[PDB]
Amino acid sequence: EVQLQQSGAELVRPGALVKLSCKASGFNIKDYYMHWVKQRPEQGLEWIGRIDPENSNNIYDPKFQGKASITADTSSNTAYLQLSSLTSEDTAVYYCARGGFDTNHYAMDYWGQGTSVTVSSASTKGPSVFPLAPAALGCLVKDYFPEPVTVSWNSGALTSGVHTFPAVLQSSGLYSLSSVVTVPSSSLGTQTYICNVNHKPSNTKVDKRVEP
Amino acid sequence: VAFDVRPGGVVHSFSHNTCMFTYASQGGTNEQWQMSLCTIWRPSYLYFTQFKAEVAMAYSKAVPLKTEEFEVTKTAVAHRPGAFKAELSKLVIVA
Amino acid sequence: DIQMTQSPASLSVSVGETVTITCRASENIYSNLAWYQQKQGKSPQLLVYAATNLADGVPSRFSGSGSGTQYSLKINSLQSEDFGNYYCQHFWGTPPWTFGGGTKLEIKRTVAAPSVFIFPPSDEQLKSGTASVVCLLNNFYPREAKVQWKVDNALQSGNSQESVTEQDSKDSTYSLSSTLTLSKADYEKHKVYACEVTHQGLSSPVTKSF
Repeated sequence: EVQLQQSGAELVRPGALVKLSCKASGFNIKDYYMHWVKQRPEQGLEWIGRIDPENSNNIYDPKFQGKASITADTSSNTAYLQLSSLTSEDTAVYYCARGGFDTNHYAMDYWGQGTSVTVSSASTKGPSVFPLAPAALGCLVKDYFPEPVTVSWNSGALTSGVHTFPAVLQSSGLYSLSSVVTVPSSSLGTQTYICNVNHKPSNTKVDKRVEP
Repeated sequence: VAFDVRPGGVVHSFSHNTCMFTYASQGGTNEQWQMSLCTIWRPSYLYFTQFKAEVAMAYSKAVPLKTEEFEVTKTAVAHRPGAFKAELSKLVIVA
Repeated sequence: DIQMTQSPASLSVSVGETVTITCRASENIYSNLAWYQQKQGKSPQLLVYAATNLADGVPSRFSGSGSGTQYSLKINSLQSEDFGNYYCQHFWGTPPWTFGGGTKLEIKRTVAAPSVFIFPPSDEQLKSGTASVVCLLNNFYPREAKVQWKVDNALQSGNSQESVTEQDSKDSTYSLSSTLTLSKADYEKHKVYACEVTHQGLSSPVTKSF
């Protein structure tokens, strides 16, 4: 099975530098280009550059103005993207993707899961979890930084009728998100509803019981 | 079809339906070439250590190669070792 | 460099209809063109490569056509799960191997009115000095909806934020959450908290209050 496993989310200060990794499994990186693609929030895909791991030849879109450096380590079958002099324009999700060497193989068939990079001088902060008491009920995941927060209901056993909204950035500079679920009105009183909130950057894990 | 010529010394091949191009080269960048069906050309700054097109004329610029630089056989057009000057930009085969 | 112009930038098409998305290159790219689909929070997926070839596991309703500078992606018998963003990319000449600007595809369906719910701030939050009042608009279509907050019948402005979910893969609806933020002191100074909803699916606006 082919898999591209990317490194975890990054929170970095303006002017600083990051190095992202993309570990390949199920194929040899010397047999493909490894491409890197940027996607700014609410924007389109933008090709950054590529490396041929067999000969180390690497090339970029000139718009990056030497701010991106792509490397590869054949022993560990991993490709890397280093971004320097970071600005808010560099806040984006970065994907690695493998591609071939001829018309029928250039297109990138396998992609990494993406790595989120947030360029900010703000500190990490865990959320406060409040119930949205009931039919509809939910959880309010308030005042956290950086993104993201994951929400599940009844340890993932409750998925039908669940809506986990995109977070909003408050004037405080912290995010806030709501997760709701519609349930039968007759179950209010007998059925247990727990929202499972996880915010990895602050190592926060909260299980909140939502009662009428 | 387009195909990339990859320098570094590893022997590579590209084929299409059959016309096959086998080479090893050295240089600074991977170059996108084309194969039309057989004509193999750079739409070259690479230094070829070997070349063979199989199923004829060879050119350094698309400027023919000197007769001594290559050999045309029963099914192939290949570099003549020790005489080929490492520059190839176009190969034409009529079979 | 070669620039890719994707058209239209957005489309809203019903289940069973045909979708056509076009990509124009600034010069001849000799069919070195691919199409990708991307869903929210997911990696892009290859659909079509070398202008006309279906990638492994892609449904047969997808097809690509074109040559020279003009290319099209066609979706026959559109399904509810086909909403998302689509991008073309070229692989011609010296890189950059640029992407088109993208096409956002929405599934058009019949008008569905929202189910409206209002939530007071929890006692737990009030202890911290802040009050977040939430209004939920559930499973509606089209995406356009108006939420107006009222505090003791006084129309609110500048103290609310809202967010909308991605279109549902099965029923093609949207949900919206609006949060009214007040200090604990301001919250305790008033009695009636209301969320008034205006939507194409409603004969008259719907108010939920406590």
